[PDB]
Amino acid sequence: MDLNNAYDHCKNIIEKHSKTFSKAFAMLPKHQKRAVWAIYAFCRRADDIVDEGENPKEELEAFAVEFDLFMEGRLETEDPCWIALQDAFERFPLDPAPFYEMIVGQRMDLYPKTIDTKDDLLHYCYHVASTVGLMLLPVLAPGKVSRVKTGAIELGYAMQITNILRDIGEDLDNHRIYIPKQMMIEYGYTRTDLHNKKVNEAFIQLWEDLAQDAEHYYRNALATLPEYPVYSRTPVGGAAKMYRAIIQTVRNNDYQVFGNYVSDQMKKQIIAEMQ
Amino acid sequence: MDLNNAYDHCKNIIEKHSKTFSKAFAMLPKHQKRAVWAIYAFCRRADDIVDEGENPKEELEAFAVEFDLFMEGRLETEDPCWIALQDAFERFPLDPAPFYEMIVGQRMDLYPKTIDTKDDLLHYCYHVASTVGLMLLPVLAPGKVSRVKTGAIELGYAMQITNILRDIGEDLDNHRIYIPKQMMIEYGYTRTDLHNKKVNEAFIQLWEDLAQDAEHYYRNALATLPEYPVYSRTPVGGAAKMYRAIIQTVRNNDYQVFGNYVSDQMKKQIIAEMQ
Repeated sequence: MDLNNAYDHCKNIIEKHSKTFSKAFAMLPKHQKRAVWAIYAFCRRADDIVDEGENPKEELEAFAVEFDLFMEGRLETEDPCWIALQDAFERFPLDPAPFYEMIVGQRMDLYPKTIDTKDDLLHYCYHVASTVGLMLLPVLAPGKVSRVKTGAIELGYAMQITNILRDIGEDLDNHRIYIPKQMMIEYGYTRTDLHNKKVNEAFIQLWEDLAQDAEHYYRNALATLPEYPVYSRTPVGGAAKMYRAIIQTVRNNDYQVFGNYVSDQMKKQIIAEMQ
Repeated sequence: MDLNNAYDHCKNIIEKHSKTFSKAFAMLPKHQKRAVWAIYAFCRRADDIVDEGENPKEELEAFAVEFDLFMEGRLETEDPCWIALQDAFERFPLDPAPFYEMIVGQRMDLYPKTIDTKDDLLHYCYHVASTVGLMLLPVLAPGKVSRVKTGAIELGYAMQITNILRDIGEDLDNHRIYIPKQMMIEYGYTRTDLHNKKVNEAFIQLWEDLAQDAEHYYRNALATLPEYPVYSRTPVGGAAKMYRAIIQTVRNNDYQVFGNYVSDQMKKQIIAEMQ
Protein backbone atom coordinates (compact mmCIF):
# COMPACT_ATOMS: atom_id res chain seq x y z
CA MET A 1 0.00 0.00 0.00
CA ASP A 2 1.04 3.59 -0.69
CA LEU A 3 2.12 6.34 1.69
CA ASN A 4 -1.36 7.84 2.19
CA ASN A 5 -2.81 4.48 3.20
CA ALA A 6 0.19 3.64 5.38
CA TYR A 7 -0.43 6.85 7.33
CA ASP A 8 -4.18 6.17 7.46
CA HIS A 9 -3.40 2.84 9.10
CA CYS A 10 -1.49 4.71 11.81
CA LYS A 11 -4.35 7.20 12.18
CA ASN A 12 -6.64 4.25 12.94
CA ILE A 13 -4.27 3.04 15.64
CA ILE A 14 -4.13 6.40 17.44
CA GLU A 15 -7.89 7.01 17.16
CA LYS A 16 -8.61 3.54 18.56
CA HIS A 17 -6.34 3.72 21.60
CA SER A 18 -6.30 7.40 22.70
CA LYS A 19 -9.06 9.93 22.16
CA THR A 20 -6.92 12.57 23.89
CA PHE A 21 -3.82 12.28 21.71
CA SER A 22 -5.73 11.88 18.44
CA LYS A 23 -7.92 14.93 19.11
CA ALA A 24 -4.86 16.96 20.09
CA PHE A 25 -2.58 16.06 17.19
CA ALA A 26 -5.40 16.18 14.65
CA MET A 27 -5.03 19.96 14.88
CA LEU A 28 -1.44 19.91 13.62
CA PRO A 29 -0.67 20.78 9.97
CA LYS A 30 -0.74 17.87 7.53
CA HIS A 31 2.77 16.44 7.44
CA GLN A 32 3.56 16.99 11.12
CA LYS A 33 0.28 15.29 12.02
CA ARG A 34 1.09 12.29 9.80
CA ALA A 35 4.57 12.01 11.32
CA VAL A 36 3.04 12.06 14.83
CA TRP A 37 0.72 9.20 13.84
CA ALA A 38 3.68 7.15 12.62
CA ILE A 39 5.71 7.82 15.78
CA TYR A 40 2.71 6.96 17.96
CA ALA A 41 2.28 3.66 16.11
CA PHE A 42 5.88 2.81 17.03
CA CYS A 43 5.26 3.46 20.74
CA ARG A 44 1.92 1.67 20.62
CA ARG A 45 3.41 -1.50 19.08
CA ALA A 46 6.28 -1.75 21.56
CA ASP A 47 4.03 -1.17 24.58
CA ASP A 48 1.47 -3.69 23.28
CA ILE A 49 4.20 -6.31 22.81
CA VAL A 50 5.15 -5.97 26.45
CA ASP A 51 1.70 -5.48 28.02
CA GLU A 52 -0.09 -8.04 25.80
CA GLY A 53 1.28 -10.88 23.70
CA GLU A 54 2.42 -14.43 24.36
CA ASN A 55 6.26 -14.38 24.55
CA PRO A 56 7.01 -10.75 25.42
CA LYS A 57 10.78 -11.16 25.67
CA GLU A 58 11.26 -12.78 22.27
CA GLU A 59 8.71 -10.53 20.55
CA LEU A 60 10.41 -7.38 21.89
CA GLU A 61 13.92 -8.46 20.88
CA ALA A 62 12.61 -9.13 17.36
CA PHE A 63 10.99 -5.67 17.42
CA ALA A 64 14.34 -4.19 18.46
CA VAL A 65 16.20 -6.12 15.75
CA GLU A 66 13.67 -4.87 13.20
CA PHE A 67 14.22 -1.24 14.29
CA ASP A 68 18.00 -1.83 14.03
CA LEU A 69 17.44 -2.90 10.40
CA PHE A 70 15.07 0.03 9.84
CA MET A 71 17.64 2.55 11.02
CA GLU A 72 20.31 1.08 8.74
CA GLY A 73 17.91 1.80 5.86
CA ARG A 74 17.78 -1.90 4.98
CA LEU A 75 14.34 -3.02 6.22
CA GLU A 76 12.17 -4.14 3.29
CA THR A 77 8.59 -4.71 4.45
CA GLU A 78 4.96 -4.22 3.57
CA ASP A 79 4.14 -3.30 7.19
CA PRO A 80 2.18 0.00 7.00
CA CYS A 81 3.65 1.19 10.33
CA TRP A 82 7.23 0.94 9.03
CA ILE A 83 6.27 2.44 5.66
CA ALA A 84 4.80 5.42 7.54
CA LEU A 85 7.74 5.77 9.94
CA GLN A 86 10.20 5.57 7.05
CA ASP A 87 8.64 8.69 5.52
CA ALA A 88 8.50 10.50 8.87
CA PHE A 89 12.23 9.87 9.37
CA GLU A 90 13.03 10.99 5.85
CA ARG A 91 10.75 14.02 6.06
CA PHE A 92 11.77 15.40 9.52
CA PRO A 93 15.11 15.24 11.42
CA LEU A 94 13.94 12.59 13.88
CA ASP A 95 16.54 11.34 16.38
CA PRO A 96 16.81 7.54 16.88
CA ALA A 97 18.29 7.96 20.37
CA PRO A 98 14.96 8.32 22.29
CA PHE A 99 13.45 5.54 20.15
CA TYR A 100 16.09 3.18 21.57
CA GLU A 101 15.49 4.53 25.07
CA MET A 102 11.80 3.65 24.72
CA ILE A 103 12.80 0.04 24.02
CA VAL A 104 14.98 0.07 27.15
CA GLY A 105 11.98 1.38 29.07
CA GLN A 106 9.79 -1.40 27.69
CA ARG A 107 12.46 -3.90 28.77
CA MET A 108 11.90 -2.68 32.34
CA ASP A 109 8.32 -4.04 32.23
CA LEU A 110 9.29 -7.61 31.20
CA TYR A 111 10.18 -8.67 34.75
CA PRO A 112 8.52 -7.87 38.12
CA LYS A 113 9.29 -4.39 39.36
CA THR A 114 9.55 -2.53 42.65
CA ILE A 115 9.81 1.24 42.62
CA ASP A 116 11.67 2.18 45.81
CA THR A 117 11.98 5.97 45.66
CA LYS A 118 10.56 8.81 43.64
CA ASP A 119 13.93 8.70 41.86
CA ASP A 120 13.29 5.18 40.55
CA LEU A 121 9.78 6.33 39.61
CA LEU A 122 11.17 9.15 37.48
CA HIS A 123 13.80 6.88 35.92
CA TYR A 124 10.99 4.57 34.81
CA CYS A 125 8.76 7.47 33.69
CA TYR A 126 11.63 8.91 31.67
CA HIS A 127 12.12 5.76 29.63
CA VAL A 128 8.45 4.93 28.95
CA ALA A 129 7.01 8.45 28.62
CA SER A 130 9.56 11.28 28.42
CA THR A 131 11.19 9.47 25.49
CA VAL A 132 7.93 9.84 23.55
CA GLY A 133 8.00 13.60 24.00
CA LEU A 134 11.61 13.54 22.84
CA MET A 135 10.76 11.58 19.70
CA LEU A 136 8.09 14.15 18.83
CA LEU A 137 10.10 17.34 19.47
CA PRO A 138 11.75 17.66 16.01
CA VAL A 139 8.24 17.50 14.54
CA LEU A 140 6.56 19.82 17.07
CA ALA A 141 9.36 22.38 17.50
CA PRO A 142 11.81 22.23 14.58
CA GLY A 143 15.10 23.97 15.29
CA LYS A 144 14.11 24.66 18.91
CA VAL A 145 14.64 21.27 20.54
CA SER A 146 17.29 22.21 23.12
CA ARG A 147 15.09 25.10 24.26
CA VAL A 148 11.91 23.11 25.04
CA LYS A 149 13.50 19.72 25.81
CA THR A 150 13.36 19.93 29.61
CA GLY A 151 9.68 20.86 29.42
CA ALA A 152 8.86 17.84 27.24
CA ILE A 153 10.73 15.48 29.55
CA GLU A 154 8.72 16.80 32.52
CA LEU A 155 5.47 16.56 30.55
CA GLY A 156 6.44 12.90 30.20
CA TYR A 157 6.84 12.65 33.98
CA ALA A 158 3.51 14.43 34.47
CA MET A 159 1.46 12.22 32.13
CA GLN A 160 3.07 8.95 33.24
CA ILE A 161 2.47 9.76 36.92
CA THR A 162 -1.10 10.71 35.94
CA ASN A 163 -1.44 7.35 34.20
CA ILE A 164 -0.08 5.51 37.26
CA LEU A 165 -2.41 7.36 39.65
CA ARG A 166 -5.45 6.52 37.51
CA ASP A 167 -4.51 2.87 37.01
CA ILE A 168 -3.72 1.72 40.57
CA GLY A 169 -6.27 -1.10 40.59
CA GLU A 170 -5.78 -2.04 36.93
CA ASP A 171 -2.04 -2.44 37.56
CA LEU A 172 -2.64 -4.35 40.80
CA ASP A 173 -4.84 -6.87 38.97
CA ASN A 174 -1.98 -7.35 36.50
CA HIS A 175 0.47 -7.81 39.42
CA ARG A 176 2.19 -4.45 38.88
CA ILE A 177 2.82 -1.78 41.52
CA TYR A 178 4.31 1.59 40.54
CA ILE A 179 3.67 3.39 43.87
CA PRO A 180 7.10 4.02 45.46
CA LYS A 181 7.65 1.80 48.51
CA GLN A 182 9.18 4.61 50.51
CA MET A 183 6.00 6.65 50.22
CA MET A 184 3.90 3.67 51.30
CA ILE A 185 6.27 3.60 54.28
CA GLU A 186 6.12 7.36 54.85
CA TYR A 187 2.31 7.39 54.83
CA GLY A 188 1.71 4.01 56.48
CA TYR A 189 -0.13 2.45 53.54
CA THR A 190 0.68 -1.26 53.54
CA ARG A 191 0.59 -4.02 50.95
CA THR A 192 -2.47 -5.39 52.76
CA ASP A 193 -4.44 -2.15 52.49
CA LEU A 194 -3.59 -2.17 48.79
CA HIS A 195 -4.56 -5.83 48.22
CA ASN A 196 -7.82 -4.97 50.02
CA LYS A 197 -8.38 -2.02 47.60
CA LYS A 198 -8.70 0.34 50.56
CA VAL A 199 -9.25 4.04 49.95
CA ASN A 200 -8.33 5.37 53.39
CA GLU A 201 -6.77 8.46 54.93
CA ALA A 202 -3.22 7.28 54.21
CA PHE A 203 -4.01 6.33 50.61
CA ILE A 204 -5.30 9.84 49.85
CA GLN A 205 -2.23 11.46 51.42
CA LEU A 206 0.03 9.29 49.26
CA TRP A 207 -2.11 9.79 46.16
CA GLU A 208 -2.21 13.57 46.55
CA ASP A 209 1.54 13.72 47.15
CA LEU A 210 2.16 12.09 43.76
CA ALA A 211 -0.58 14.14 42.05
CA GLN A 212 1.07 17.34 43.27
CA ASP A 213 4.39 16.31 41.75
CA ALA A 214 2.55 15.66 38.46
CA GLU A 215 0.88 19.07 38.73
CA HIS A 216 4.28 20.73 39.21
CA TYR A 217 5.59 18.98 36.10
CA TYR A 218 2.50 20.02 34.12
CA ARG A 219 3.00 23.66 35.14
CA ASN A 220 6.70 23.49 34.19
CA ALA A 221 5.86 21.91 30.81
CA LEU A 222 3.12 24.45 30.07
CA ALA A 223 5.50 27.33 30.82
CA THR A 224 7.56 26.39 27.75
CA LEU A 225 4.56 26.52 25.40
CA PRO A 226 5.33 30.11 24.13
CA GLU A 227 8.60 28.67 22.72
CA TYR A 228 6.77 26.26 20.42
CA PRO A 229 5.75 27.45 16.95
CA VAL A 230 2.18 28.74 16.85
CA TYR A 231 0.85 25.67 15.03
CA SER A 232 2.04 23.38 17.89
CA ARG A 233 0.77 25.44 20.84
CA THR A 234 -2.81 24.26 20.91
CA PRO A 235 -1.98 20.58 20.16
CA VAL A 236 0.72 20.39 22.84
CA GLY A 237 -1.07 22.54 25.40
CA GLY A 238 -4.38 20.82 24.72
CA ALA A 239 -2.90 17.34 25.11
CA ALA A 240 -1.23 18.38 28.37
CA LYS A 241 -4.36 19.88 29.91
CA MET A 242 -6.61 17.07 28.76
CA TYR A 243 -4.29 14.62 30.44
CA ARG A 244 -3.86 16.74 33.58
CA ALA A 245 -7.66 16.84 33.89
CA ILE A 246 -7.64 13.11 34.79
CA ILE A 247 -6.23 14.03 38.20
CA GLN A 248 -9.19 16.23 39.16
CA THR A 249 -11.50 13.62 37.61
CA VAL A 250 -10.17 11.11 40.17
CA ARG A 251 -10.50 13.68 42.98
CA ASN A 252 -14.14 14.33 42.11
CA ASN A 253 -14.85 10.58 42.05
CA ASP A 254 -13.54 10.35 45.69
CA TYR A 255 -10.26 8.69 44.64
CA GLN A 256 -12.10 5.44 43.66
CA VAL A 257 -9.37 3.93 41.47
CA PHE A 258 -10.01 0.21 42.16
CA GLY A 259 -12.74 -0.17 39.53
CA ASN A 260 -11.83 7.08 35.43
CA TYR A 261 -12.23 9.04 32.18
CA VAL A 262 -12.18 12.72 31.31
CA SER A 263 -15.49 13.18 29.53
CA ASP A 264 -15.72 13.93 25.81
CA GLN A 265 -17.39 17.26 26.67
CA MET A 266 -14.59 18.23 29.08
CA LYS A 267 -12.05 17.48 26.33
CA LYS A 268 -13.98 19.78 23.96
CA GLN A 269 -13.99 22.58 26.54
CA ILE A 270 -10.23 22.22 27.09
CA ILE A 271 -9.55 22.41 23.35
CA ALA A 272 -11.84 25.43 22.87
CA GLU A 273 -9.97 27.38 25.57
CA MET A 274 -6.64 26.53 23.96
CA GLN A 275 -8.13 27.60 20.63
CA MET B 1 -4.79 -20.69 83.43
CA ASP B 2 -1.78 -22.60 84.76
CA LEU B 3 1.48 -23.56 83.08
CA ASN B 4 0.32 -26.97 81.84
CA ASN B 5 -2.71 -25.47 80.11
CA ALA B 6 -0.70 -22.56 78.73
CA TYR B 7 1.63 -25.06 77.06
CA ASP B 8 -1.31 -27.16 75.85
CA HIS B 9 -2.66 -24.06 74.12
CA CYS B 10 0.64 -23.77 72.25
CA LYS B 11 0.54 -27.49 71.40
CA ASN B 12 -2.83 -26.88 69.74
CA ILE B 13 -1.35 -24.08 67.65
CA ILE B 14 1.54 -26.18 66.34
CA GLU B 15 -0.62 -29.25 65.67
CA LYS B 16 -3.14 -27.12 63.75
CA HIS B 17 -0.68 -25.34 61.47
CA SER B 18 2.19 -27.81 60.84
CA LYS B 19 1.95 -31.59 60.89
CA THR B 20 5.68 -31.79 60.10
CA PHE B 21 6.97 -29.68 62.99
CA SER B 22 4.54 -31.08 65.56
CA LYS B 23 5.36 -34.70 64.67
CA ALA B 24 9.08 -33.92 64.78
CA PHE B 25 9.21 -32.02 68.06
CA ALA B 26 6.72 -34.34 69.76
CA MET B 27 9.65 -36.75 70.05
CA LEU B 28 11.69 -34.36 72.22
CA PRO B 29 11.83 -34.86 76.01
CA LYS B 30 9.11 -33.10 78.00
CA HIS B 31 10.45 -29.66 78.87
CA GLN B 32 12.34 -29.10 75.62
CA LYS B 33 9.21 -30.06 73.69
CA ARG B 34 7.08 -27.61 75.70
CA ALA B 35 9.62 -24.83 75.14
CA VAL B 36 9.57 -25.53 71.39
CA TRP B 37 5.77 -25.21 71.39
CA ALA B 38 6.01 -21.84 73.12
CA ILE B 39 8.67 -20.56 70.72
CA TYR B 40 6.66 -21.78 67.74
CA ALA B 41 3.58 -19.93 69.03
CA PHE B 42 5.66 -16.73 69.01
CA CYS B 43 6.68 -17.21 65.37
CA ARG B 44 3.18 -18.26 64.39
CA ARG B 45 1.57 -15.15 65.90
CA ALA B 46 3.98 -12.70 64.28
CA ASP B 47 3.68 -14.34 60.85
CA ASP B 48 -0.13 -14.46 61.13
CA ILE B 49 -0.24 -10.75 62.02
CA VAL B 50 1.61 -9.93 58.82
CA ASP B 51 0.06 -12.50 56.45
CA GLU B 52 -3.51 -12.16 57.82
CA GLY B 53 -5.13 -9.42 59.88
CA GLU B 54 -6.64 -6.02 59.16
CA ASN B 55 -3.98 -3.38 60.01
CA PRO B 56 -0.73 -5.36 59.78
CA LYS B 57 1.57 -2.43 60.50
CA GLU B 58 -0.14 -1.31 63.70
CA GLU B 59 -0.74 -4.87 64.92
CA LEU B 60 2.93 -5.79 64.44
CA GLU B 61 4.26 -2.70 66.23
CA ALA B 62 1.99 -3.53 69.18
CA PHE B 63 3.31 -7.11 69.06
CA ALA B 64 6.86 -5.72 69.13
CA VAL B 65 6.04 -3.36 72.01
CA GLU B 66 4.53 -6.29 73.91
CA PHE B 67 7.71 -8.37 73.41
CA ASP B 68 9.76 -5.37 74.61
CA LEU B 69 7.67 -5.39 77.82
CA PHE B 70 7.96 -9.18 78.04
CA MET B 71 11.75 -9.06 77.88
CA GLU B 72 11.90 -6.42 80.62
CA GLY B 73 10.03 -8.91 82.81
CA ARG B 74 7.14 -6.47 83.20
CA LEU B 75 4.39 -7.92 80.98
CA GLU B 76 1.38 -8.95 83.07
CA THR B 77 -1.10 -10.89 80.95
CA GLU B 78 -3.44 -13.85 80.87
CA ASP B 79 -2.38 -14.67 77.29
CA PRO B 80 -1.45 -18.40 77.31
CA CYS B 81 1.25 -17.87 74.65
CA TRP B 82 3.12 -15.35 76.82
CA ILE B 83 2.62 -17.47 79.96
CA ALA B 84 4.20 -20.39 78.09
CA LEU B 85 7.05 -18.34 76.62
CA GLN B 86 7.79 -16.81 80.03
CA ASP B 87 8.50 -20.29 81.42
CA ALA B 88 10.56 -21.30 78.38
CA PHE B 89 12.75 -18.21 78.83
CA GLU B 90 13.12 -18.85 82.53
CA ARG B 91 13.74 -22.57 82.06
CA PHE B 92 16.31 -22.46 79.18
CA PRO B 93 18.94 -19.82 78.23
CA LEU B 94 16.99 -18.47 75.27
CA ASP B 95 18.53 -15.51 73.43
CA PRO B 96 16.21 -12.55 72.60
CA ALA B 97 18.43 -11.43 69.70
CA PRO B 98 16.96 -13.79 67.02
CA PHE B 99 13.45 -13.09 68.35
CA TYR B 100 13.96 -9.42 67.43
CA GLU B 101 15.44 -10.40 64.08
CA MET B 102 12.26 -12.38 63.33
CA ILE B 103 10.24 -9.18 63.87
CA VAL B 104 12.56 -7.35 61.46
CA GLY B 105 11.98 -10.15 58.97
CA GLN B 106 8.22 -9.84 59.39
CA ARG B 107 8.56 -6.09 58.79
CA MET B 108 9.98 -6.95 55.36
CA ASP B 109 6.62 -8.47 54.36
CA LEU B 110 4.51 -5.37 55.20
CA TYR B 111 5.32 -3.60 51.93
CA PRO B 112 5.68 -4.95 48.35
CA LYS B 113 8.93 -6.76 47.75
CA THR B 114 11.28 -7.54 44.88
CA ILE B 115 14.05 -10.05 45.39
CA ASP B 116 16.80 -9.08 42.94
CA THR B 117 19.59 -11.58 43.60
CA LYS B 118 20.06 -14.81 45.46
CA ASP B 119 21.77 -12.60 48.05
CA ASP B 120 18.55 -10.68 48.74
CA LEU B 121 16.75 -14.03 48.83
CA LEU B 122 19.07 -15.31 51.56
CA HIS B 123 18.83 -12.05 53.50
CA TYR B 124 15.06 -12.47 53.56
CA CYS B 125 15.27 -16.20 54.36
CA TYR B 126 17.66 -15.47 57.21
CA HIS B 127 15.25 -13.11 58.95
CA VAL B 128 12.04 -15.14 58.53
CA ALA B 129 13.42 -18.69 58.85
CA SER B 130 17.03 -18.95 60.03
CA THR B 131 16.08 -16.86 63.07
CA VAL B 132 13.64 -19.60 64.10
CA GLY B 133 16.42 -22.18 64.11
CA LEU B 134 18.48 -19.76 66.17
CA MET B 135 15.71 -19.31 68.73
CA LEU B 136 15.47 -23.08 69.14
CA LEU B 137 19.20 -23.89 69.41
CA PRO B 138 19.60 -23.36 73.21
CA VAL B 139 16.74 -25.84 73.66
CA LEU B 140 17.90 -28.38 71.04
CA ALA B 141 21.67 -28.22 71.67
CA PRO B 142 22.43 -26.74 75.10
CA GLY B 143 26.03 -25.62 75.49
CA LYS B 144 26.81 -26.39 71.84
CA VAL B 145 25.25 -23.43 70.04
CA SER B 146 28.36 -21.98 68.39
CA ARG B 147 29.20 -25.44 67.03
CA VAL B 148 25.90 -26.13 65.22
CA LYS B 149 24.82 -22.52 64.53
CA THR B 150 25.89 -22.35 60.87
CA GLY B 151 24.02 -25.59 60.18
CA ALA B 152 20.79 -24.25 61.71
CA ILE B 153 21.03 -21.01 59.73
CA GLU B 154 21.39 -23.01 56.50
CA LEU B 155 18.52 -25.31 57.49
CA GLY B 156 16.54 -22.08 57.68
CA TYR B 157 17.64 -21.20 54.14
CA ALA B 158 16.78 -24.72 52.98
CA MET B 159 13.25 -24.82 54.42
CA GLN B 160 12.36 -21.26 53.42
CA ILE B 161 13.51 -21.84 49.83
CA THR B 162 11.51 -25.09 49.92
CA ASN B 163 8.50 -23.13 51.12
CA ILE B 164 8.94 -20.54 48.35
CA LEU B 165 9.31 -23.21 45.65
CA ARG B 166 6.12 -24.95 46.79
CA ASP B 167 4.08 -21.75 47.11
CA ILE B 168 4.77 -19.99 43.79
CA GLY B 169 1.12 -19.75 42.78
CA GLU B 170 -0.19 -19.14 46.31
CA ASP B 171 2.21 -16.20 46.66
CA LEU B 172 1.36 -14.89 43.19
CA ASP B 173 -2.35 -14.82 44.07
CA ASN B 174 -1.43 -12.77 47.15
CA HIS B 175 0.66 -10.43 44.96
CA ARG B 176 4.00 -11.69 46.31
CA ILE B 177 6.98 -12.86 44.24
CA TYR B 178 10.05 -14.34 45.95
CA ILE B 179 11.76 -15.70 42.79
CA PRO B 180 14.92 -13.60 42.26
CA LYS B 181 14.57 -11.30 39.25
CA GLN B 182 18.08 -12.01 38.05
CA MET B 183 17.27 -15.70 37.70
CA MET B 184 14.09 -14.91 35.77
CA ILE B 185 16.43 -12.89 33.55
CA GLU B 186 19.09 -15.61 33.39
CA TYR B 187 16.55 -18.27 32.39
CA GLY B 188 14.25 -16.09 30.27
CA TYR B 189 11.15 -16.59 32.42
CA THR B 190 9.12 -13.38 32.23
CA ARG B 191 6.46 -11.76 34.38
CA THR B 192 3.94 -12.70 31.67
CA ASP B 193 4.80 -16.41 31.76
CA LEU B 194 4.36 -16.22 35.53
CA HIS B 195 1.03 -14.35 35.40
CA ASN B 196 -0.08 -17.02 32.91
CA LYS B 197 0.94 -19.77 35.40
CA LYS B 198 3.15 -21.35 32.74
CA VAL B 199 5.19 -24.44 33.59
CA ASN B 200 7.64 -24.36 30.69
CA GLU B 201 11.24 -25.31 29.98
CA ALA B 202 12.60 -22.09 31.48
CA PHE B 203 10.45 -22.36 34.62
CA ILE B 204 11.82 -25.84 35.39
CA GLN B 205 15.42 -24.69 34.89
CA LEU B 206 14.85 -21.82 37.32
CA TRP B 207 12.93 -24.00 39.76
CA GLU B 208 15.59 -26.73 39.79
CA ASP B 209 18.36 -24.17 40.24
CA LEU B 210 16.74 -22.95 43.46
CA ALA B 211 15.88 -26.50 44.59
CA GLN B 212 19.52 -27.51 44.22
CA ASP B 213 20.62 -24.64 46.46
CA ALA B 214 18.06 -25.82 49.03
CA GLU B 215 19.38 -29.37 48.71
CA HIS B 216 22.93 -28.15 49.34
CA TYR B 217 21.76 -26.34 52.48
CA TYR B 218 19.88 -29.44 53.66
CA ARG B 219 23.02 -31.58 53.23
CA ASN B 220 25.12 -29.00 55.10
CA ALA B 221 22.56 -28.83 57.94
CA LEU B 222 22.29 -32.62 58.20
CA ALA B 223 26.07 -32.94 58.43
CA THR B 224 25.98 -31.18 61.81
CA LEU B 225 23.44 -33.62 63.28
CA PRO B 226 26.09 -35.78 65.10
CA GLU B 227 26.92 -32.65 67.17
CA TYR B 228 23.40 -32.45 68.61
CA PRO B 229 22.61 -34.39 71.79
CA VAL B 230 21.09 -37.79 71.08
CA TYR B 231 17.59 -36.73 72.12
CA SER B 232 17.56 -33.96 69.45
CA ARG B 233 18.93 -35.97 66.51
CA THR B 234 15.73 -37.61 65.35
CA PRO B 235 13.54 -34.49 65.88
CA VAL B 236 15.93 -32.19 64.02
CA GLY B 237 16.91 -34.68 61.33
CA GLY B 238 13.32 -35.82 60.90
CA ALA B 239 12.00 -32.28 60.54
CA ALA B 240 14.71 -31.49 57.99
CA LYS B 241 14.07 -34.56 55.84
CA MET B 242 10.30 -34.24 56.03
CA TYR B 243 10.61 -30.71 54.77
CA ARG B 244 13.21 -31.57 52.11
CA ALA B 245 10.82 -34.24 50.80
CA ILE B 246 8.48 -31.47 49.54
CA ILE B 247 10.99 -30.77 46.76
CA GLN B 248 10.78 -34.27 45.29
CA THR B 249 7.01 -34.18 45.86
CA VAL B 250 6.85 -31.20 43.49
CA ARG B 251 9.16 -32.95 41.00
CA ASN B 252 6.94 -36.03 40.93
CA ASN B 253 3.85 -33.85 40.38
CA ASP B 254 5.53 -32.37 37.22
CA TYR B 255 6.31 -29.04 38.92
CA GLN B 256 2.56 -28.11 39.01
CA VAL B 257 2.76 -25.38 41.66
CA PHE B 258 -0.06 -23.09 40.42
CA GLY B 259 -2.86 -25.01 42.16
CA ASN B 260 1.67 -30.00 47.13
CA TYR B 261 1.90 -32.04 50.35
CA VAL B 262 4.24 -34.71 51.61
CA SER B 263 1.87 -37.54 52.48
CA ASP B 264 1.24 -38.64 56.07
CA GLN B 265 2.66 -42.08 55.16
CA MET B 266 5.85 -40.56 53.72
CA LYS B 267 6.30 -38.58 56.94
CA LYS B 268 5.97 -41.81 58.95
CA GLN B 269 8.59 -43.53 56.79
CA ILE B 270 11.00 -40.61 57.22
CA ILE B 271 10.59 -40.69 61.01
CA ALA B 272 11.02 -44.47 61.19
CA GLU B 273 14.35 -44.27 59.32
CA MET B 274 15.56 -41.54 61.66
CA GLN B 275 14.41 -43.70 64.57
